[PDB]
Amino acid sequence: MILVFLGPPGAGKGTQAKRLAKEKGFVHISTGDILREAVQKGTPLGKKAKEYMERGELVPDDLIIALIEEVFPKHGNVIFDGFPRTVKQAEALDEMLEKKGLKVDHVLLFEVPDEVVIERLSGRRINPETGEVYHVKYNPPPPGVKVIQREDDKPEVIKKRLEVYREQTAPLIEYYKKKGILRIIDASKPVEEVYRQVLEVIG
Ligand SMILES: Nc1ncnc2c1ncn2[C@@H]1O[C@H](COP(=O)(O)OP(=O)(O)O)[C@@H](O)[C@H]1O
Ligand SMILES: Nc1ncnc2c1ncn2[C@@H]1O[C@H](COP(=O)(O)OP(=O)(O)O)[C@@H](O)[C@H]1O
Repeated sequence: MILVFLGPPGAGKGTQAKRLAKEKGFVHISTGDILREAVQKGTPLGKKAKEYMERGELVPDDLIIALIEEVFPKHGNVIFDGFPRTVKQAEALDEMLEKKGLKVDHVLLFEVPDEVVIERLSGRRINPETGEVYHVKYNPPPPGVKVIQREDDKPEVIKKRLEVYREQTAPLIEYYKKKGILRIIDASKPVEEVYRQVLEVIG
């Protein structure tokens, strides 16, 4: 089974994907997480991707498509989390899959209003050395665990990221909907309620 998680930044896609991957046996492919590892390591990909990410822009399609080709699991269930982000990426993903006799089975759209988005991203905190994700209000970090606020989670960059999402990524909603595999999630609910919804659509 192959799932795509789609939705605005801050919708809770990474949170749900980690939980679903651990509980139900999916390989979790986070382009954000893989890109951030590339950046800390200073690989050619990391060095190039870094400037787009800082400005809240999407990293060029060709880099992302090559990345997915490089990391795509040979067997097993997969959650693509934050990929595809563009129509070209979605077309490339369908093409890779077809040559493997595979296909995207469900696309889950994590619907949440912009105001909720802004609140979630503004309050997002990360353990920089483990990657674990927190929220200063909805899931606070215990005292004496060091957390940072990601630089792209600043108000100006959030604004840009949301604009980018609506322009380039939102068209994927209609792209997948016309394949008949789109399922809607109310991602504005608390974590446990969102997770219940996730299990429902894929069951
Ligand atoms: N259902 C939820 N309700 C409230 N806060 C959430 C929920 N899901 C995630 N969060 C918090 O919101 C922020 C964004 O979550 P994340 O999973 O990083 O979103 P995405 O991967 O879609 O960008 C994080 O700080 C996370 O702890
Ligand atoms: N599939 C992708 N295509 C292009 N850029 C990507 C992709 N995935 C991640 N990125 C880059 O990584 C940044 C952060 O990614 P991600 O961890 O998915 O952030 P968030 O979960 O907050 O949206 C994006 O703003 C973008 O610059």
